[PDB]
Amino acid sequence: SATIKVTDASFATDVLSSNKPVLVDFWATWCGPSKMVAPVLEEIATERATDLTVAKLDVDTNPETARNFQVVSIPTLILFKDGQPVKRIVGAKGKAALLRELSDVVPN
Ligand SMILES: *C1=CC(=O)C=C[C@]1(O)c1nc2ccccc2s1
Repeated sequence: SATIKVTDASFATDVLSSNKPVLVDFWATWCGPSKMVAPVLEEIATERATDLTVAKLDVDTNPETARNFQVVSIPTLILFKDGQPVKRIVGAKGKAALLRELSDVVPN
């Protein structure tokens, strides 16, 4: 997987301080509908690798990070730019739709 896995511990280096925008997928190990977005994210990570990084955070095992960023529904996607959560996406989408939301902030 072109996507990366992040934790509470790794979040600051992996996501926050990244000079490249990161799309973070807040998901649950025990939620099946929350895993539906994974393949699409995988396609995106490979296809748009120069423009964007894709990260996956398991809210089940990293509760504080999920709470700090105020994730209320799963799956949730938050785009991080220069350390800030600049974009929040709820309701799982198709690829074209997801890419359209992201284009406002990401080139290509
Ligand atoms: C709720 C209950 C469940 O059994 C699986 C995970 C969940 O948190 C979610 N359910 C849905 C259903 C539709 C879309 C998204 C989610 S998350």
